[PDB]
Amino acid sequence: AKALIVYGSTTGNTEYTAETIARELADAGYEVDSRDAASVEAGGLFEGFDLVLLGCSTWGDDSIELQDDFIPLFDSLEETGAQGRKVACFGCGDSSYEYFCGAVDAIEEKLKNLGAEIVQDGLRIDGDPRAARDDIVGWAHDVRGAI
Ligand SMILES: Cc1cc2nc3c(=O)[nH]c(=O)nc-3n(C[C@H](O)[C@H](O)[C@H](O)COP(=O)(O)O)c2cc1C
Repeated sequence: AKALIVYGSTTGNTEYTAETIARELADAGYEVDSRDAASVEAGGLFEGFDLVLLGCSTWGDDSIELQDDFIPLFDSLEETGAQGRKVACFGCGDSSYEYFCGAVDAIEEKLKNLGAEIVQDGLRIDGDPRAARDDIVGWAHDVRGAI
């Protein structure tokens, strides 16, 4: 299986998360391409991937704002080759804000209108993902099983 993992992380929580999902994947026999959104490009980004996992933190406080590095890609999802593509989304937040992990919400929806297949619902980590370590391992686990 060929997986793509793209992430936008500010204080590196979602990045740690991405790393955990990657190693879970890799340990299962998947080929894993892990990329910081800082550096990526949308034009056919997803082409040649059997699985695309999108990760992003939630900022904003009183409105939803996507992790900084992430926005540009988000603006361009219609150009990644998403349709028919099998995808899952993940991100860090804090349940204390009005819009808990609203960036996961946003991304999936856009994916969905694009014609992508959400094979599993989004992992919405509240707090330090080093403290949800298991959750992480388990969601990685169910995404494989739903492909
Ligand atoms: C000023 C600020 C605003 C935040 N706003 C939101 C928010 O609107 N929704 C939410 O789920 N979490 C929110 N959070 C918290 C985070 O997303 C949390 O810090 C996450 O662990 C950061 O991830 P990262 O390092 O990958 O970028 C905010 C954090 C700060 C400091």
